[PDB]
Amino acid sequence: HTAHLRTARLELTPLDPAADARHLHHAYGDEEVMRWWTRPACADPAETERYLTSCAAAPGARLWTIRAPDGTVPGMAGLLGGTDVPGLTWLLRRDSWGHGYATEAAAAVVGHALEDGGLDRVEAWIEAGNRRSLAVAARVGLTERARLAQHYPHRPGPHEMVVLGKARAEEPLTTLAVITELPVRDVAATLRLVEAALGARTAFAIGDPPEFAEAALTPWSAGPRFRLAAVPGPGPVEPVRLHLDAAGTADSLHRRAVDAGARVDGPPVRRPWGRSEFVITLPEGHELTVSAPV
Amino acid sequence: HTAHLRTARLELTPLDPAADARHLHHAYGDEEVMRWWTRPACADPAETERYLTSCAAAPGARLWTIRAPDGTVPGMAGLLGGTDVPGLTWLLRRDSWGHGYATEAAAAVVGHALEDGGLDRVEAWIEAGNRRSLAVAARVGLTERARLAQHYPHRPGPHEMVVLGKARAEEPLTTLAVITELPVRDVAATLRLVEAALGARTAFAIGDPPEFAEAALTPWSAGPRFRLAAVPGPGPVEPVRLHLDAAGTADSLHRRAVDAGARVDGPPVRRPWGRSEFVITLPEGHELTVSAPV
Ligand SMILES: CC(C)(COP(=O)(O)OP(=O)(O)OC[C@H]1O[C@@H](n2cnc3c(N)ncnc32)[C@H](O)[C@@H]1OP(=O)(O)O)[C@@H](O)C(=O)NCCC(=O)NCCS
Repeated sequence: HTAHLRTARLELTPLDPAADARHLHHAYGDEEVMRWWTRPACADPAETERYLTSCAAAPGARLWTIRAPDGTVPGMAGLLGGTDVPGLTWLLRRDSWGHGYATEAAAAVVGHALEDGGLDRVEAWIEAGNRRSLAVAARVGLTERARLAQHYPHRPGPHEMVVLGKARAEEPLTTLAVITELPVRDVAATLRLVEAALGARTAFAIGDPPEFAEAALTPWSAGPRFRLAAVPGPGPVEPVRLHLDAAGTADSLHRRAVDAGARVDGPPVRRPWGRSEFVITLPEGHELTVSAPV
Repeated sequence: HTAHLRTARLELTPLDPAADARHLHHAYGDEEVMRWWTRPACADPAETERYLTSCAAAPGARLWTIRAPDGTVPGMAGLLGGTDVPGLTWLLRRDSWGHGYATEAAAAVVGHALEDGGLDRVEAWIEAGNRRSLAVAARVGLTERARLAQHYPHRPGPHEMVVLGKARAEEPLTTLAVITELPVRDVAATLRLVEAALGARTAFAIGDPPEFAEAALTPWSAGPRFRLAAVPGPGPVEPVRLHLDAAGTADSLHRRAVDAGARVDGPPVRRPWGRSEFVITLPEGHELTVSAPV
């Protein structure tokens, strides 16, 4: 990793923790600049230096330092290591905001990444409230692809992350969603359960009473959801297993399910892969496991 | 129906096809304005009148005509009927663009719809390319909630629809994904099939051959996917029913499945609800029905 990236007004030089740390500290040391970061602002240029090293260390991590015409070092931008599908970062010091640097830099990294960089696509996870970042990602050409929940140990609670992406390959055929059907005796009754326990809603319902319905797990369209189909009187129903990635605290999600009178596992159990989970079992046997960051 | 909306500079009067059609035809009859529309530009004011009447007829439809101070009718805006999740529209005549009318009207409709409209949320499905429309939705406070694929009869092929929405209040406990598990005999075998027929990819595996894996239906960190689990007992497995909302042409998706040697119930059959579908059956019974706009 020694690729030098040249833009209209910037020069991206391979990040060298040792010499750059001093400059990059007006960024990582700034609490206002680190508000959306995965960790608290570094206390001193030394801390910044070590962290920049672990970051640079990561497998496949190729970070660059940004140098402006005036000879300033606006900040850093590059690809994160340990993602499988190429990650993306950047951060500037306040004094260097609103100059279209981030967008110019990020664009250099992504264009390079897809160009003679050896990558078919790139990602960028940005928090929901990070307007600044989302805007840059948009300017660069990264479009939303999914959403996930995460939790930073320094933060009091979890948060939603936006997975934006861009590919040199415009995959034509692709799947937008997967709606799984659950055989149930009383669709209506189920719908009432699901709405209460999981905060779902009836996207639609055929039959009076319902014979086949769809429970939307979000108040929008084209979101997570599963269908319900009424089962033929007698005869057991082989359980269906669903994994629900939810937003919010497992405690709240659990409190809701219980208060909704649903058949729950027991309190959420902290799983090794860093996710708290608990299971909801429907009368028919079906098991809906609910997992959150915390 | 009634309701008259007043803004800073505009007056939104309940749409009256008969009276307004003449004016609104400067929009509906213009090919450049009608670019991103669900149907071609209207041939004449009469056609525009007819269309406006059906639109007005739609269940729950509440449209408004936009009148400017200078006594002109820049265009129209309002709420779409029979959409389940409150819909939204708007359009202006070419010579009325770039005046902030759309944003003003739209803002009024939304503002009215959430407070005094007795509605909880509102949506706006805009095409990826429609930059001007996306900007309006933005200025109004509509944020991306999803994406879907659609096809307009007059169009040669399908397109990507962005789903933006706004709520008087958001729900914390929401689900971001639903991963369903499929009991299979040979996880490795299934994965090879799925990868071929559904262009999937193994997000991860557990074993050699894996006894538990996850097939991501997209090349991104998050998104549509299901888990495979090696069935223990050497007995029969009750099939699971999965519905996949695909992007692209049904023909293509079909060709790919067949060429991947997958068990297809037959070519794509046009379903009444405007969706082309065919079914893929996994050796263990599981039926994955694939549906695309066309
Ligand atoms: C409906 C729509 C997209 C209007 O475009 P628009 O006129 O640019 O939207 P506005 O009416 O909010 O105009 C905003 C522009 O006018 C400017 N403007 C001028 N005077 C203004 C004022 N007093 N207040 C606010 N903005 C003003 C804005 O700054 C902005 O300039 P810019 O976008 O060029 O940088 C229009 O282009 C259209 O008819 N599109 C086709 C119909 C369609 O596809 N609809 C989608 C179905 S949901």
